[PDB]
Amino acid sequence: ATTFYNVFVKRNSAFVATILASAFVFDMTFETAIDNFWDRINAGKQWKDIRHKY
Amino acid sequence: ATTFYNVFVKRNSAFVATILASAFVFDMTFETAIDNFWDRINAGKQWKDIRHKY
Amino acid sequence: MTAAEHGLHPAEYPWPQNGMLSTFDHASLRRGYQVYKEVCAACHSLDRIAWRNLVGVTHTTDEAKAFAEELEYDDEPDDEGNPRKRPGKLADYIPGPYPNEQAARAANQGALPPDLSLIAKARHGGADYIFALLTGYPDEPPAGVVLAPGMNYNPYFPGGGIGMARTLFDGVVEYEDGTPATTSQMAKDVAAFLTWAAEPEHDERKKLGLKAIIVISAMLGLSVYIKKFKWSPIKNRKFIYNPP
Amino acid sequence: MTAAEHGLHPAEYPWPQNGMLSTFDHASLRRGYQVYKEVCAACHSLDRIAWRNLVGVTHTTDEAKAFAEELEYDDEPDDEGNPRKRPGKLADYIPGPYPNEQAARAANQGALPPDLSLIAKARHGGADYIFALLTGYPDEPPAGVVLAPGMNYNPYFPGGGIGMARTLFDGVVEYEDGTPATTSQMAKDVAAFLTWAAEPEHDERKKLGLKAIIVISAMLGLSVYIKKFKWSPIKNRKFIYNPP
Amino acid sequence: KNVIIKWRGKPIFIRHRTSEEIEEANEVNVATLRDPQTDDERVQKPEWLVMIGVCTHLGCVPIGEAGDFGGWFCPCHGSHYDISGRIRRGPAPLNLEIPEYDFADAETLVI
Amino acid sequence: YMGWWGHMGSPPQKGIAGYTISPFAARPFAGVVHAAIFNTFRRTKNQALFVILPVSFFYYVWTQASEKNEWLYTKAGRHELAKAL
Amino acid sequence: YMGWWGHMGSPPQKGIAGYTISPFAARPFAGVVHAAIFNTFRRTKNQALFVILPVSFFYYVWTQASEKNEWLYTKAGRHELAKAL
Amino acid sequence: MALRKKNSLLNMANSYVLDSPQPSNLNYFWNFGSLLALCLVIQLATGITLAMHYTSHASLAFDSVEHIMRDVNFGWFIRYAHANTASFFFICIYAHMGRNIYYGSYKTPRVLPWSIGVIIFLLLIITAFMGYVLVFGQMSLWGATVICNLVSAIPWLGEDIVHFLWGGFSVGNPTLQRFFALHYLMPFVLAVFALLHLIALHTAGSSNPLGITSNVDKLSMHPYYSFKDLITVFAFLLMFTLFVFFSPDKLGHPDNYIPANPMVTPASIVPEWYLLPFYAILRAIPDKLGGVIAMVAAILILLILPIVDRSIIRGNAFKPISKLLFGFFICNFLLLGVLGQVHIEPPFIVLGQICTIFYFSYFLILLPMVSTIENIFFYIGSL
Ligand code: HEC
Ligand code: HEC
Ligand code: HEM
Ligand code: HEM
Ligand SMILES: CCCCCC[C@H]1C(=O)O[C@H](C)[C@H](NC(=O)c2cccc(NC=O)c2O)C(=O)O[C@@H](C)[C@@H]1OC(=O)CC(C)C
Ligand code: FES
Repeated sequence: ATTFYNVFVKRNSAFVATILASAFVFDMTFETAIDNFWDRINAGKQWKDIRHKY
Repeated sequence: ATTFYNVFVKRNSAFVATILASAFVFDMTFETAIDNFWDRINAGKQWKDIRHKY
Repeated sequence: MTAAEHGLHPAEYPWPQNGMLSTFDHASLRRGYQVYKEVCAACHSLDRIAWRNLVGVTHTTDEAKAFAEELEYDDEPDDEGNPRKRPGKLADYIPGPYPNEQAARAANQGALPPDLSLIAKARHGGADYIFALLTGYPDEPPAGVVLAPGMNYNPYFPGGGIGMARTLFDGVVEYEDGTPATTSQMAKDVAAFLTWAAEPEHDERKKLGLKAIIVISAMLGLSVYIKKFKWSPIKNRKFIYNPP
Repeated sequence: MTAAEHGLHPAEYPWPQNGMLSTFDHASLRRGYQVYKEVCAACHSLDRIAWRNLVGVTHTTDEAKAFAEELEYDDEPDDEGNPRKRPGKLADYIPGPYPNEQAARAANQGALPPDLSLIAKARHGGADYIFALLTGYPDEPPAGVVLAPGMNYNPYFPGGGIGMARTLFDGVVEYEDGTPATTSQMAKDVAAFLTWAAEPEHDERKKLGLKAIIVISAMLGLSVYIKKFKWSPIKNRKFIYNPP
Repeated sequence: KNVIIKWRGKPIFIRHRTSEEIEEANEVNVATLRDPQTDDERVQKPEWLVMIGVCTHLGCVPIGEAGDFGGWFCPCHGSHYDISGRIRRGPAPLNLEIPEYDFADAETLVI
Repeated sequence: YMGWWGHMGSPPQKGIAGYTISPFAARPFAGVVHAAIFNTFRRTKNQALFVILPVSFFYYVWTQASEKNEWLYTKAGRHELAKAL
Repeated sequence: YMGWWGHMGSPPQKGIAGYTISPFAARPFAGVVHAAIFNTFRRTKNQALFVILPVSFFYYVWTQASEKNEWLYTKAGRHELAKAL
Repeated sequence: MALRKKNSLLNMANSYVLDSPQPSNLNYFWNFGSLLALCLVIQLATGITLAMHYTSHASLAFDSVEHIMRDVNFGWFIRYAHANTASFFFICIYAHMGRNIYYGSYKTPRVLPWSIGVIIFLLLIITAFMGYVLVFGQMSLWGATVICNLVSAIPWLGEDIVHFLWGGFSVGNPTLQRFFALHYLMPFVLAVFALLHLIALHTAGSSNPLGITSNVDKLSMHPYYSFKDLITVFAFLLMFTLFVFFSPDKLGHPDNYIPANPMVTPASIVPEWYLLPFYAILRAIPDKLGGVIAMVAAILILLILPIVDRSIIRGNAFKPISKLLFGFFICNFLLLGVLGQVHIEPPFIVLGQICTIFYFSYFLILLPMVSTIENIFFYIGSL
């Protein structure tokens, strides 16, 4: 766990690079996760749910 | 001419009052003087000069 | 003021879209469009909505283009500079029943039916007001109300006398999805439709708000940890005083 | 570029209004309006000028109202919402000969006669360009110029081929003041008129500039006295140095 | 007769009132009037009722000659205006506003 | 009136020893449960009157006024309204 | 690098006496005629070359370029224009 | 010497945001300053963005706002953010002024930042009023009509002044174009005054909740107040999010979504909520001119707090009677707000007059009396 600190945190360049890479991954995964969640709680309500009739 | 200084210039309140009163008079007279001059150098050209036909 | 002068305040109905996590029911929106087109559009315009706005909300691109192409709109003049009409396109706005206000008022015994694109935001109450109004014409006006000629009694409308007659009756529309077209069903559908018209971003807005709420909540929690962490030296400070 | 491609640059004519102290000749402006109305207005609009603009420049209020009242303009629709016309008022703009560009081009073998409200400011040369152009149609195009069909040769126009034919001929207008309506007289008058149209403040502008020049000159003279008076201590300073 | 002149988009009712019309208007006791005013306050010339012909209720235009006080009747919510253009019956709170109008000539008014 | 670091304008200080520990040496949430419950209760109790008195009075005022207003514009309140105008 | 009045950052000055007279005691226009003529002539003469040389060179350049350009777009210059493109 | 101190430009940032010496005990009510700065930044960002889509012509204005809502990507957000942040700006500004009154920030040596502050408050009112008109809905129009007709009460010149501001004989196109230009400009003026009140404050430094000197115990502005300000920023943005995304029209008036119609008058013309107390003050005086003077005086009277507070002690933390008086003052200010939105009917007419008298008597009678008595109680009580 010293290793973890030394690699990702000790150098600010590394810390900021780690934060931005994390931000990229969080942003992408959070988008997808919210999309799926939103679709389940609003099931049969949205256009994508009724589109198949047409 | 000491009198003139003492009355109009010595007190700044008097000087500024004199300046503004002079500005008022200059403004009014200069307007009138330019108007007459402008009418003489542009004689027979302006609407006021031909209006009498109508 | 008298309650009459204010209008009865509408009930709070549980609309599908009420609730921080809830979108519109788009099947209701589509049904509501059909009510607008067959009932309201006779007198009321929907000027702020373009055919493109229905696409991917209520209709497929093909259905909406079909609706646009059935109408004629003003083209640019021809080469002799004579005026011309063209068939509608998706970028066109849904056309009004009247060319101007004067035509509108003349057809409605002086009253001007407002544009309905914003009516859900332009009245206290929103969908509930529209629902209440359309369903709230009593068979008989309360005894002793004197209605002016060409007025209809409706308690939800301020003053009581509205120039718009009751218009929804069981089976004035035949829904294409086999839902029974009762007065209440049609009012619910059309009120939902008009709410969507007034605020078409509503579904997107609430999804982004969910994302924002989550991120900002986490950052609020973390900001408090960080503040307390950085402030701990100051909070924890102790003093020893020896008077000199 | 070839001089042909640029157009011949117009001569500098001594217009009455050239000269820091000179206004327009308003009798020329009035004559010029009559040329516009009887010749140019057939093809060219004057869209930025209202009937009120001629009042106290070229015409009395009564004459201008008479001109406005002879025309029909679009009113607000009647009570049945049917379209209506009204007689013109002083606030109305002088109406164009064509309803749109397409009509204009169809009547002019494809060429679009520009609006003349700004043409005096919109071309290099100003009044001189307009005067030169209208008077500069040679009887015969220089031998070896190839004119496109429906083009007329005019050296002042860039390219040489202009879609506007010669239009001013001796006595196409009958001036109401008995001035001989020669081609050059009419071009001078109409060019003055169009210059006024482009810059209607011209007379007022130059009078205020005269006042401004006088005041600012005096203040410049006085500001120099005051500066030199306040700086004289510094300019007059002398030193005596005794090394310590 | 009553004319309708548009003036800043708003309609202007100008009625050339008869003798008996003036009389009818000069009757109603000021006391019993939502908006208490006499015709003399309204017109500067008894033969020229000039009003802004927008109903004071919501803002429809009253149909003239109609009513129950035979002046103007707003069809929208059924408010009745007088020959002075005073409100008598219906939802409207105020009498039909009077513009600032001046008789430049006796045959022409500016509004 | 206020200076800058090193000449802030404090009367001379002498004989105060101040001590603190590093943020990394401290528990930033130490005794948070105790504070959130007991400390907040103490601080709220001490200030309660200064909020409750004016709020309760102005709420009562509003309540009386809104109830009167409502009653005046009923049928029952016609006469009292006529006098009030 | 620059201070303020009283600690401007001048090396210490000593032994310079400065004298001047009041603006009201002076003629602000004294010897203006002499200066306007003789002083301006001196100062202009001294700087003339630094303006005249570059201006005359760039004016000559422009003149040559504009005259060539004009000549190339005449009938006479057709062939030389054809080569230049 | 460190660059942040050496370089003149950096040094000015340093002196305000980094090495600035602050009292070590400022509580959460000192955070409204930075929230007001955040509101001002959001208003500039959203405002400038809306200006890129808005058209100031009266034939097109309302439609341009609909275009923003319906066509522009994220237009809905930028519009609602701008409209709601104007409400939050006034919540924060009332909080900030409340904090300043309670803690005696207006006393020497800080009369100057306070007095400039009162002008910031006036500019904010004007800014927000003009912005309201730009929509050109019914509330826009009828607001501009009524408010600019108050100026008609200025004797002799009033009428002329109104027509001059409108650019016409009624509120119309000229008015709308000029309010657009001014509404764009006023926020920059407001930012300059905001910066001036800070520069003025820098001589004395921030007051603190105990009202004693902080010269004895200072803390750098960063990192302590930087990180403390983030807590309220995130709390603010949570509240912002609830309004903007979930209830964007809760603070507004639906009447502004009807296009302006000079014929039809809306049911009820009430201003935006944050103007309501001043509106109630105006209604309390029956005279037109009296009402206007009272309404302006209700703001300008803040400038006399430095005189009428006769206490030898700064702020209310230690003054139980002053705290009770302040509580009554604040609740009355809210009741004025509520009376600004009821109809002009009994019994609210008389009540509004009582609340208006109470509002003024705080500055003119009660605060001078109470502060004098507390002086005596402190001295006798501690003998
Ligand atoms: C043939 C006439 C007519 C039909 C059909 C009609 N309306 Fe109307 N409507 C009016 C008129 C006229 C008014 C204005 C009434 C007034 O101002 O007194 C009006 C007013 C309204 C109002 C606003 C009332 C207010 O608060 O100002 C709403 C909402 C409304 N209509 C919705 C609808 C809906 C929804 C339908 C049908 C599904 C509908 N209307 C059908 C004529 C019609
Ligand atoms: C019956 C047609 C016709 C009449 C009469 C006419 N014009 Fe034109 N005019 C044109 C057309 C077409 C053009 C544009 C020509 C082109 O672009 O090739 C034009 C162009 C012009 C231009 C602009 C040339 C440029 O540089 O673009 C001026 C200035 C002008 N006309 C002025 C007048 C004046 C002044 C009169 C009469 C007093 C007049 N015209 C009469 C058809 C007319
Ligand atoms: C845009 C509007 C404003 C902004 C951005 C703003 C910002 C700030 C900031 C950042 C501070 C220092 C930190 C703080 O105490 O909160 C402050 C202090 C202060 N502000 Fe404001 N302010 C604004 C409006 C006002 C108004 C309207 C007033 C007064 C009516 C005012 C009076 C003060 C005073 C007196 C202080 C010193 C308070 C103290 O620290 O003791 N400000 N302001
Ligand atoms: C203190 C800063 C500001 C405040 C308090 C403020 C307030 C307002 C308000 C209250 C509205 C009415 C909102 C509505 O209901 O739609 C508005 C509209 C507007 N504001 Fe601002 N504003 C500010 C700054 C700016 C700035 C800097 C601009 C830059 C141009 C701007 C541009 C606009 C525009 C274009 C509108 C009209 C569009 C609309 O209504 O959304 N604002 N403003
Ligand atoms: C970047 C350097 C330029 C200097 C000006 C920039 C801003 C500036 O000085 O920021 C500071 C961080 C300041 N806060 C404080 O004083 C403060 C002090 C003590 C405690 C707290 N809070 C408690 O926990 C504070 O919040 C602040 O928010 O005031 C803005 C308004 C300033 O903007 C302007 O005036 C310019 C314009 C944008 C208004
Ligand atoms: S609008 Fe005139 S009667 Fe209601």
